[PDB]
Amino acid sequence: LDQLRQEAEQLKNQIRDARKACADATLSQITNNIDPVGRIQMRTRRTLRGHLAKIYAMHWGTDSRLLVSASQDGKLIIWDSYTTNKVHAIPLRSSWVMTCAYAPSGNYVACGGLDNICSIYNLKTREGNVRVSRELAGHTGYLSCCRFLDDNQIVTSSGDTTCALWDIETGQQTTTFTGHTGDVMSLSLAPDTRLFVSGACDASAKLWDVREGMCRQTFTGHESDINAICFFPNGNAFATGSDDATCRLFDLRADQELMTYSHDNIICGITSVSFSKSGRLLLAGYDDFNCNVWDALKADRAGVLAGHDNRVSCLGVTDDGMAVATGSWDSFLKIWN
Amino acid sequence: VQLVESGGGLVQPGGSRKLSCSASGFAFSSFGMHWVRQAPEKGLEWVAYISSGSGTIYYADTVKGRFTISRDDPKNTLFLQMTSLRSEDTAMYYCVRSIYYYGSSPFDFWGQGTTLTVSSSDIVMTQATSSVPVTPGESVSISCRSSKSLLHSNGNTYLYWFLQRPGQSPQLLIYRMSNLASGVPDRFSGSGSGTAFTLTISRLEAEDVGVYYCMQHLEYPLTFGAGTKLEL
Amino acid sequence: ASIAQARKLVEQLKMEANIDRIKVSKAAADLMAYCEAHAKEDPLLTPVPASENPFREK
Amino acid sequence: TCKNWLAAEAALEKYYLSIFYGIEFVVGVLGNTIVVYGYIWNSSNIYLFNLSVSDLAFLCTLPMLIRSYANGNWIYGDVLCISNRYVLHANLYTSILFLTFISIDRYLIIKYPFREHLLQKKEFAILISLAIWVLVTLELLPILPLINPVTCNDFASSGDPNYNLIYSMCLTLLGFLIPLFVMCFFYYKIALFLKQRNRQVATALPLEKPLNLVIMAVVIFSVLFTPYHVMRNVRIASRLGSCTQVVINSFYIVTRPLAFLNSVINPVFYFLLGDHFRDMLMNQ
Amino acid sequence: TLSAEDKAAVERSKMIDRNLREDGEKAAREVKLLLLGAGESGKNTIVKQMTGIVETHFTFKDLHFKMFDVGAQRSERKKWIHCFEGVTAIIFCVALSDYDLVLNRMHASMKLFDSICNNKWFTDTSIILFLNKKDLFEEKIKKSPLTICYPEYAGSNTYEEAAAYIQCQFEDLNKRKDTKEIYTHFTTKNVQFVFDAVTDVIIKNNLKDCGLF
Repeated sequence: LDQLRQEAEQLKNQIRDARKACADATLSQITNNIDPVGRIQMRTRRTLRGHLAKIYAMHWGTDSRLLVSASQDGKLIIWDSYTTNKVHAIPLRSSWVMTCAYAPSGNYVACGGLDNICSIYNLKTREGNVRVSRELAGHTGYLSCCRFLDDNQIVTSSGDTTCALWDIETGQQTTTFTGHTGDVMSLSLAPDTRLFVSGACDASAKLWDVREGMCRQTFTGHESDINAICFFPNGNAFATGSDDATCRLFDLRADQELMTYSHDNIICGITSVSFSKSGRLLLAGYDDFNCNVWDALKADRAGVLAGHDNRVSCLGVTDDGMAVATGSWDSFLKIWN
Repeated sequence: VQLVESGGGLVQPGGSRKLSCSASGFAFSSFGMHWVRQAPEKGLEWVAYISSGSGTIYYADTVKGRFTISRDDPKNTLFLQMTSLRSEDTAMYYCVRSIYYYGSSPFDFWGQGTTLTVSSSDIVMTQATSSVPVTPGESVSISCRSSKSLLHSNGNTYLYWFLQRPGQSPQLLIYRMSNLASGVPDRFSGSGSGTAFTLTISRLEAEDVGVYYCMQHLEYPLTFGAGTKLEL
Repeated sequence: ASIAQARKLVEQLKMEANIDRIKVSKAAADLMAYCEAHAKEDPLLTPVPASENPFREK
Repeated sequence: TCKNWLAAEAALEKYYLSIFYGIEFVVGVLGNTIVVYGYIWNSSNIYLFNLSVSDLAFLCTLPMLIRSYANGNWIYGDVLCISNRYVLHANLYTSILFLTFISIDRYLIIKYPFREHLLQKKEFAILISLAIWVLVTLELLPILPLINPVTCNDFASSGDPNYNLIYSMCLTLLGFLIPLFVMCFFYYKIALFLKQRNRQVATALPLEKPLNLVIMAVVIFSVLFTPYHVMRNVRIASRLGSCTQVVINSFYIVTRPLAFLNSVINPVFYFLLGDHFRDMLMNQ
Repeated sequence: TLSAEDKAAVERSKMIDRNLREDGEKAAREVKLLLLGAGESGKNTIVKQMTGIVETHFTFKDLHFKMFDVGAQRSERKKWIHCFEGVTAIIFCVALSDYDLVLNRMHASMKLFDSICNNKWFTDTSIILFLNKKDLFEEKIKKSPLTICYPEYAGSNTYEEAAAYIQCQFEDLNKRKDTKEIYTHFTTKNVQFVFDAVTDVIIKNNLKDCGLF
């Protein structure tokens, strides 16, 4: 038994040596030449009010106009962000929703939480009302995140330390991803949707192959719980947000940390992260009630989206990069531009 | 989804009659309801509208004051009290559901219609071609035109296309001049420039023959075209 | 027992160590190239005219 | 003892009034300002906020009043005389009516703990708040004929005693007595509730403090206002009919600051003695 | 300036707002209780008296209670405990027969109670503490002493003194005596006690709001 353990230690040492060999340069040095982004000024274009409790998740539709927000008052609300009109108000079977998703086709929304179930809702019914299409049971812990691949495939992360890929038609988990030793808190599909990455409470992020069903890479830079994870638009990198108050940019090909975004007087955790369309801005939500905008290539804050009276729990950028939505525990979403 | 109307039959001029439609198979409470009538030898004509929750009601000037539209959401029934009936009111009355939200399809489902017999600034929509000879397998196009431009500042061209086959209620083909309705074959296609619009059918089947009605939803007096007929 | 767990863990590290990872300098260059190639298309990085902004106030 | 009593009332109106009104202004406006900052919701906060605003507006009418008593002459003009004495009395009876609705509000919250009742909504709270301002303004309007100058003249001494007597009696009954009975009745119901539900579980902290404040609220209100209303009516009746007006008067002046002291201690009693409010005020 | 269909959409949005407000008003009247405790503390019997979270809905003397049994969540409690910030009170269950049981087992119960009571999300949330299995405690204490779990204990072995000692040993874990109250109870009497404690909490919160507390 101990021979396996020492072989594992040797493999970790070899991996570290290879990563160090590939660390000849630092992203900061290479980016020192380019001009920094100015003071990124954004103001609340819209304030989406109507939730009567903490908002825990929000997601944009691929049309960049409709968004769904989940709150623990037991409601999913589909908003028309241009007009602030409530397109739908879906009453949930369990009010402890901690995640929500919008199908890329716009036909379905998903949500889950402490019920350990991911419920898919059919928006495009002929009866004119939204009804639950499928209930995805099989996780033993709370549902932390869920993201559609197609109208029929959804991958979910759970607090039981496993991620699962589901066939919505049958309701069975086609694949189960294991290897995290802590609760999986976030999840992010690659732009091609052939790979996805997940952050866990073990302070490590793991890259998975959707079709092969096994972990390709593991990243362990963070010093604490990872609360959020987002894929860089190119699909060759991803950023993580942790309770240790720092973001960290990892690159799949270089297989190691590239940059860490932190400041001395910001000490709270990070509830969500996201990128702008180019990838120059890395917008992160914090428990100190405001979101910070980071110059992804230069590590320095470019702005602050203050204006929430409580923790900024969720954060998203439209597919066309035209706006940013930030939900909060004060029960208001705000569109910033 | 079924809308079944009743209350037709002979009525002496100046009398009163109540039309009712029974709604089943859909959330009647969340749909706006329209009444549309069709004279035995004329095209469609909007009558009245009642919004979801009965918060808004509209009538055509020809029936305003005389008629009144009401709905019973718990009983999923829609009513139309018609008083002081006149010979001009002889027509088959349809009940049409419509739900209004971003991306919805108003006028998606029509009822089977009830026949009423009376004993003996509006936008104008023009369908110049009354009839067209057509055979199956070919390509056909139907033109349309309006007095006002139907393109709104928000980017929506509020034009609707309906097909009424012999002995059948109108079926929504296109809503807002480009969006194909659910269940319609892809061979149908709509387009327009804001004031002139066209509907095209490719490799049309033998079941595609009928009268094609154009409708505008930009303003309250909703108005239909004369209708273009396709005959085998 | 833990023998299976240890074996699958060591096999997982063996897979992770066999990837063809590239130099960090090239990765940074790729990220810079992507950011610059799409900088002009990002409204948040380069604000657009109010006439184009779908979220105009009043 | 004509001479003594006379010089006495002159001394009272000259120095005592200026000194008392001066201190009431210093602490009262200071107190009413910090709480006004403290407040800035629910029906309870609306009534409490309006009470503070009404109290502050009442206190804003004292400064030129103090100077005139210090000078002994009205140098500010007739128009200011009417406005101040009207605004002074308008806010005095507006505060009394807001204290009544605070007691009603506090009674509702123990009867409908989740704010189910109609009166507990912010909208109906604001509607009642405006109605209180309007009604007090309307029912105090008949004061205008009396406060016509001639020179400065206090509300009781001004105008025709015959018409003033009945109006003062009516304003007392509508403005003071009826609100007093309503306030006492509802704070009595709050008392009974607090004493019956003091300790349903023997180990819980008792409700002694809330009961003390509820009792103190009625005691503070009744003690400060009743002497003033009694003296105003008797003084006015003194001018009616046939050196005895001197002593009836001299009594009237001494109780006037007492009634006006409520606007001084209201923010302390209703916002500082409340530990939750005081804790919020420090944190703010 | 809106088109007909835009006006209809706005009407739909207003109807949705009205329904949301009605739902929120209805929800406000609900008392939300978080049920916690050790695995074998007797939470099941307490629930009876009234794969993830389990919500129990009961009505007692015009108060509708929602009790959420989250014991089935084996995941990390630190990541979702904030979801229950705002519950009226926490019901904590411990078994008085866990001195010599091991998992020590009462020491685990005290550890969990210390974590829950001094959590930053429950600084002002009142706690209703149920001490279960008092009969089994009465039987067991006659044979095994309380010294096994509390070596510093110096009182008699009688049921009353030992029960009081355990109660105060649990209540002294409260580091914020001023802002939070613990309603200890030895387990219809249970439902009546829950109702009384909840009513006291609600009244004290209302008095805090009105400035009377």
